[PDB]
Amino acid sequence: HGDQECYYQDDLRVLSSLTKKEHMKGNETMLDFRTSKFVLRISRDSYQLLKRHLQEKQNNQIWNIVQEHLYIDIFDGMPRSKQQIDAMVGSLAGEAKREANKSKVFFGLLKQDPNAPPQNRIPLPELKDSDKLDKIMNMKETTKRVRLGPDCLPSICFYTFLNAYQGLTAVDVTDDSSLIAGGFADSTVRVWSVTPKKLRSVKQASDLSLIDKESDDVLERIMDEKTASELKILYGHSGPVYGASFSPDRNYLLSSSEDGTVRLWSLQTFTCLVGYKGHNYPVWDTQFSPYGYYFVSGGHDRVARLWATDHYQPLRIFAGHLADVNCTRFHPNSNYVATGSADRTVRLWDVLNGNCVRIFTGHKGPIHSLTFSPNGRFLATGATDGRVLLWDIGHGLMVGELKGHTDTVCSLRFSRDGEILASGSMDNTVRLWDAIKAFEDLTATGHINLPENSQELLLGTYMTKSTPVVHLHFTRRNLVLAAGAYS
Amino acid sequence: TPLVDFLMQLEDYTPTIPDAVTGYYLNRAGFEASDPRIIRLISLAAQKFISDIANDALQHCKMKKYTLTMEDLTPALSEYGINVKKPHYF
Amino acid sequence: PKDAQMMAQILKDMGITEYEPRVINQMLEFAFRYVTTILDDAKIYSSHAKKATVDADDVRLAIQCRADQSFTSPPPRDFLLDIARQRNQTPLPLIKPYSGPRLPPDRYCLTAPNYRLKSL
Amino acid sequence: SNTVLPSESMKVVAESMGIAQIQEETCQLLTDEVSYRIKEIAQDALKFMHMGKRQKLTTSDIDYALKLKNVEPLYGFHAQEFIPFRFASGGGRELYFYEEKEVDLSDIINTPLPRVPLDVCLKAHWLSIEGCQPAIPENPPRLKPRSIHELSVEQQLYYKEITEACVGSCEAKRAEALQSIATDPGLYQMLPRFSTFISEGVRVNVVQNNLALLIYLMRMVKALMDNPTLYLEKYVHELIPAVMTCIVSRQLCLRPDVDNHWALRDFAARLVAQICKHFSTTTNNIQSRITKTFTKSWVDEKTPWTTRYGSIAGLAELGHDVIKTLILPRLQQEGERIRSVLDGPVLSNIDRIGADHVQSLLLKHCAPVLAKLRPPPDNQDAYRAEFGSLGPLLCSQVVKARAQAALQ
Amino acid sequence: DLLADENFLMVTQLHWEDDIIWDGE
Amino acid sequence: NPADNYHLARRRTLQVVVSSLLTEAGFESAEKASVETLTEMLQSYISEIGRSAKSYCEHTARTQPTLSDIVVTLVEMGFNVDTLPAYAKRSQRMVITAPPVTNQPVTPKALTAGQNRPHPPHIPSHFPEFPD
Repeated sequence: HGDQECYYQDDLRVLSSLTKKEHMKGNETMLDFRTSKFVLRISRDSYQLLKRHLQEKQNNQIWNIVQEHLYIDIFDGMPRSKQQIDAMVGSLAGEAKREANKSKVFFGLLKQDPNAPPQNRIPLPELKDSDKLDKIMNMKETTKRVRLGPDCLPSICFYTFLNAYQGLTAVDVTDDSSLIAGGFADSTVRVWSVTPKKLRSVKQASDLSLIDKESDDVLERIMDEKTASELKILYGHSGPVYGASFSPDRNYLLSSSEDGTVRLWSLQTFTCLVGYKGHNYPVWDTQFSPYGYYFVSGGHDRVARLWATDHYQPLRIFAGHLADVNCTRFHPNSNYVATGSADRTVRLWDVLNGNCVRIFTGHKGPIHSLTFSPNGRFLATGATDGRVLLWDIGHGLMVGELKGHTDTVCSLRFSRDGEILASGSMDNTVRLWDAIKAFEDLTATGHINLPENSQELLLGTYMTKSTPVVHLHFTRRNLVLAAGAYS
Repeated sequence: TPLVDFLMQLEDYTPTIPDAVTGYYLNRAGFEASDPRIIRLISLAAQKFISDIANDALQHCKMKKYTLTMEDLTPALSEYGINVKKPHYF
Repeated sequence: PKDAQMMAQILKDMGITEYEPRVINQMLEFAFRYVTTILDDAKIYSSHAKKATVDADDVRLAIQCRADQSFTSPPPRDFLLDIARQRNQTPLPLIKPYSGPRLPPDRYCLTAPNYRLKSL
Repeated sequence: SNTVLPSESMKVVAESMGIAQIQEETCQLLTDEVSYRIKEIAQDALKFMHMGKRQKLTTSDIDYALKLKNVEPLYGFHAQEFIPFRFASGGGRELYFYEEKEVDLSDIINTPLPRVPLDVCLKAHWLSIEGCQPAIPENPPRLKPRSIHELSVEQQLYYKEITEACVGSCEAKRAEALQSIATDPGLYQMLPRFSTFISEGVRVNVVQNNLALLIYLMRMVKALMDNPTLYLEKYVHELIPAVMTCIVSRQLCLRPDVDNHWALRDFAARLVAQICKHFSTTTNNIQSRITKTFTKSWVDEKTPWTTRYGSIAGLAELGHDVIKTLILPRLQQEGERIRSVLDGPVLSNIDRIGADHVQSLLLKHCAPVLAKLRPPPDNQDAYRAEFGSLGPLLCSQVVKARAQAALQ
Repeated sequence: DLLADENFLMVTQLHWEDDIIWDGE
Repeated sequence: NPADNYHLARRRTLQVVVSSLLTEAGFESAEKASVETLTEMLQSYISEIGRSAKSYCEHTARTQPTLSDIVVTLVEMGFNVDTLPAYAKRSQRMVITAPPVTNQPVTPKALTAGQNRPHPPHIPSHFPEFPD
């Protein structure tokens, strides 16, 4: 165990505890490691030296262990360097096959784009005129939004939680910077209004019905002014609330917690509506679809479920990870779900057929932050090793690597244009990366020989006063919002 | 119905546990303070449970007072089916 | 203490420099609770097979029973992949926006008239 | 390595339960099973610490790691029927190694209730303004060319506004300027100009004894000292002789009207001087130097009584032991000075006022010396051995102090 | 040890009373 | 430290409550480990009617629990609820003061006078002002 790589140190100490058989018979991660095959992508120039040392009967037993427990995926090309092999390894069942990363992925945005899926592929929700009125005032925000770039660096407005003696475990901001949710360790969700407009809830069914009725200003009329606060506390989880997700229509808060339930809170009545009980185990994350009907929740039971807010049971179960599904993120077209996990793999899942279409390995710790490019062509992932790895989706080559952060990178977001990726970690820093110079260059070998472009891609570091950056948000006028409990 | 007639007499009668402390541990579990008389029944039901144990540990202290020990709590909770543990590690 | 100073070396061998104020103490309470129940089961097994002194085989029988009765670990990978392919075969349903509010059945939902007692 | 719990602790547990005569292989079988379950849970509690984004931990990760492994969280009692205490935890047991093992229900009631904080909120600030991090408190830290001053014009304008506010034309302006001095992080590299403005000011402000000008400058010194960012002991060689003169100087303005403020000005000066002797301390340079100047101010015969009162105050506020050693062999001289002011019909001068203030201050300091290291007895006429200055009234003050101690 | 930085800080090398004019000519 | 005073203001109020209840026909100067045992069974008991009466009402599609959800919760813990009006009817009850809040001045935060600078058009007016 001493002549192993330094990024396997947390993997070997779980093995030092395992000494008995019955200790391993209830681990369920080393039980799935013993039955799977390590993929072990090697070149044909190095495999000829390996097979000329194993096909002979002088060794004849380590060759029997190799062809029983190890896959070997051979590529025809140059043997990789040591600092390139170090960039793409670190996962159990590591360095997956290229035959998994060759499926056709519709990574384009909806409305021509040949990489875009049809509108009737996934049965999404409908839209009305009011929705075309939203995009008219959205492009007024895009005007004041400046092509951030490497010159016009954005201003960061940190929304710190000051007292927070119940531990803040989950933050979400709406797409327009109007609400901020907080999931806390005292089993509460707390919605804050950040615009000068107090949170109002319709008092009742016996009370909301006796108003409006073709009044034209229907939304204003039903809103109760007797209930108007700058803060609404939501009770009902029996455990620390780990996920928090707004819906794009600014109703329908989502929250998941240790008690194994996902909860759908209304933001018009400020009560709980549904409790989705599919996990018996802590649901570590949840997120609504960017169109607002489906939502994905990943938990301790090593699956991610796809729900629809209409069924008490899920629609898709994404069950290929070997450890906890830490993160669950939807694609911008919502046909694909990326699930990072604690077995150091990121996996894209097609919503049709529930199939894993991409497997991204190369992280050394459990993945805690996931984010898609607004193009839909790229995916940034962060983990406990402080590495932000930028993956292609049509190719799946993990082309860039950003290694500025020290501790666990717990929040990533790209800009609204895509010009800057913002990274927030437990180092109390908000680093900004050039997300245009990172993808400028973008196979038959499975790698691109990625450089050490981290120093060139860094634009700023922005140390925070004793405050871990839990969330990162981009205003539609390209202003960075961040929210961490002050410790 | 006696227990409905009992709870309707709890606008007065501040109990032994405050409602700022009983309501704190109820808010920790999702129970929110809709009715303050509802808190006072839960504060009374939690008093009566602790009082019934301290009244039965006194009978196990008269045979062997005016002092509550762990060897008095041990047979008092044994009829409740609760095995109390000595510290033994300090 | 004797057994509490070894507990601070099990944590320091796992690299835990700073954890909880009493984590060395609370883990010891769990360890004492875990050993006592297994020893109590082992003595019952010794009585069950009838012997002068408790032996290792009885402790092993207690260990296997304790793990089976309690530790349920998460479900295994061959069980998760079978319920996935049984669920992922069903196609996604279509949705009509004005047909009804988009929610699961009201009995399943936590939307009831939600009564309370009259103050009198 | 693989560290397990010791087996000689497992035999103690077994024989204290009724299971005697256990073999070593039977006992080693217990300590590798339970040391795995501690390692299995601490690796599993690590999941909740990394997903709780804290590293530090809050008594509770092991409660969820136990519930995850289908074992009940509570420690110290195990319910075989499982129904009153399911997988909900009880928060552990607040127990210690160095505890008393003896507790009183009455004692817990006697202890004062602690304070509960305001609920968590959401404040916003700025990490970066177009690339630059601001220094707000929410953030951590042959014709040649002409030279430039090392201050910016925003910094120079800030210095002008803060100094023109600190001369106290308006009180709210002063108070903000004093708080601005007390917590500006970038107030270094402007500090020579502030120290020079203080020092130069007091010296041309005692030419005419302008009390406010001095009370404002002493408050500026106090606001300079409690700022944690700036490095002060490069400038304390200008700061200390300014406070020294404030305390040991005569008042060119009429003494009677602003004597209470003059005593307050000396009180502000003594407080800063005692804080100055508390900080910045190296061997035998600062505290002993001001102690020697205070004692030769006291010892000198036929002093100005303003200087006498100020030096008396400065000597008095030096702490516990200093009055325990420096305010003992001198009571007779103090009494003789009081008797001289008393004798004779001229009270127009300031000598009588100075004498009354000095005697009152000396008598109060004697009271803790009497209280701290003596037992009360013969409070009627024994003080006549100390010239009979405060006598029975001093005894009454000591009795009031004893009553306050009884109330405490 | 006499070359320690503190020895040279002007709090330990300057007489405050001496510096003040104290109405002396 | 106001961080641990969030928990210790209410747990050391429950220590005065047990110290005031132990005087009701009980013992004197109890053992220390026997008090932290019994107040751990008390916190675990309030937290179990919290989780189970919420579960019984939400099973019936409601969000806040009535009386009929607790008299089924206490039955499933084996309580014999009918003896509770007599346990309140006694006069043994005593009055314990509510714990003090950490902050008395509510919201005294007034920052400091030094307004300078405006906002660029990509920052709305509701964000904090640019500093001095």
